[PDB]
Amino acid sequence: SEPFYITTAIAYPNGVPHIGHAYEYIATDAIARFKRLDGYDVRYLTGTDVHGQKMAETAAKEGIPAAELARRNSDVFQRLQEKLNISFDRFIRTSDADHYEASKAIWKRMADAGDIYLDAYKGWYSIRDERFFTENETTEQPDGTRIATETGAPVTWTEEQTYFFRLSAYTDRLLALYEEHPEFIGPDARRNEIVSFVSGGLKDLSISRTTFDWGVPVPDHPDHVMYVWVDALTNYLTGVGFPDTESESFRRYWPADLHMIGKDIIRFHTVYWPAFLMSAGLPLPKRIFAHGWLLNRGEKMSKSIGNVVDPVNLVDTFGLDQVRYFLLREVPFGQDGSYNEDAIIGRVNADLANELGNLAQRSLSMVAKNLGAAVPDPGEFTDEDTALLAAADALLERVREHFDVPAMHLALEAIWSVLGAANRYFSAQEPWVLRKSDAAEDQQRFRTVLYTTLEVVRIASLLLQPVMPESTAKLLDLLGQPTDERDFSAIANRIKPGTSLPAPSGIFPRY
Ligand SMILES: Nc1ncnc2c1ncn2[C@@H]1O[C@H](CO)[C@@H](O)[C@H]1O
Ligand code: MET
Ligand SMILES: O=P([O-])(O)O
Repeated sequence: SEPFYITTAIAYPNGVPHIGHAYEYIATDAIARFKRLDGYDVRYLTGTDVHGQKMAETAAKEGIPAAELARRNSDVFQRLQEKLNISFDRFIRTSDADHYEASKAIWKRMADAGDIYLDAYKGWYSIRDERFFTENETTEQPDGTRIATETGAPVTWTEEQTYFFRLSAYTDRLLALYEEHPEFIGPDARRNEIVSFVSGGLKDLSISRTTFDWGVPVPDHPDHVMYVWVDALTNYLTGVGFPDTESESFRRYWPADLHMIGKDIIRFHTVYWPAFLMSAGLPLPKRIFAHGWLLNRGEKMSKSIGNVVDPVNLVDTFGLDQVRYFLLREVPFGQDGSYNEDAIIGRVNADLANELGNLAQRSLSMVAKNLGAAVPDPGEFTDEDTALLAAADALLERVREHFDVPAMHLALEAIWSVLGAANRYFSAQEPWVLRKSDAAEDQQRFRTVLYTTLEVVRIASLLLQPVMPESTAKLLDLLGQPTDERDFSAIANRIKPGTSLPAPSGIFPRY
């Protein structure tokens, strides 16, 4: 059992969670679930990033303390992930006691390494982005305001005596990392952008603040709070037992195999983060993958369904596994994408209700009515039977490779390509004609076709468990699959003839 440590970015709980958050959580959950079913020892971390000016300002506007806003809104984020059936091992919050100790410890490591110094900082700060910008990185608007050119967010002039991390000292070491380990950043286009950014030279990074107290206090300097990002990035270490490096959780899980993030926070994870760990003397994560941005087309409010960007509303309207499948099928993972109401309906009704649902229902109903509610004993397999089964048998290896990218969309496309072949096979064989035939050869052929169909459905159902946990669980129940035989290793074992099957019913209803 090889360890596999996967994480998501921890969101600022400044407002309600939206479709973008849900997109990242489900995508990561699918990989974490896949690895569990593939025989890995998985730890899966997610949570919230509660400190910073952005959070403090939101709290002040609402008229409640920052700690109150942080706790209340984080509860909403956790409840969403529980509703999305996310199999996280820990929901971390940067307000956690062990995270305070971890943050103080990594700061100490970097200071002891000689990479932290006190100097005067002058520059522009984007509160919305929690990010520093130079004078040349800003644009003086015709109305007199100053914004950050890249993001469009308003910037505030800042003059503070802060602590600095020696990022300028790590430029070439970071460049060597990208060259020697190209897998460190994914997809490829994102790595090229990071290489280009670092090649322009790096300046030292301000890592403390003096003008507010909503954050982790700097050890021995209570007048300073840690830059929200240094604090935030350390959560990946806290979730495995840091600063207890001798603990068994830290020994087996660190370094992380995959950091799942969006492309708006790539530089924090691929430039600052590895530099922090180099300074601290800690091994680096194996891979950072930046997924694309998902956005709603048309109006936010729909006359029929309501809030289209609200993940809770989408789940209640279409069903959890319907939403989970749509997000991972509609957009090529890593790329930017868009969606509307009709795109979801079209995907629910065609792919799930008809392609998978109807194929499973038509086959299982013929078993329960015409074959005594038991898996039929097959006869001799024809060239058409074999060609379909071979295509279904080839999936596990294909899908495994897609999940390692990660590219869940291509894994789903490969499965549905086989499901398409299974539907064409079912239609060409005409089992509804064979069941009524008096001839003995046709009655045996009827048994083989149904066995061949049920085996393909079984393989597909086992493979789709990471994407649609509950719907596949029900579909495997109807196929008479034992509870302990549902890992990917069971795909090699053909469905047993004579196995008793429960009364079948539709699992993927039409919208
Ligand atoms: N609209 C969106 N589409 C895709 N990802 C998003 C969106 N909004 C936030 N995220 C992601 O959620 C994570 C936590 O805020 C970040 O990695 C960020 O990239
Ligand atoms: C350590 S990941 C931090 C992510 C950040 N809080 C965001 O919402 O963009
Ligand atoms: O671009 P990659 O990271 O999917 O190969």
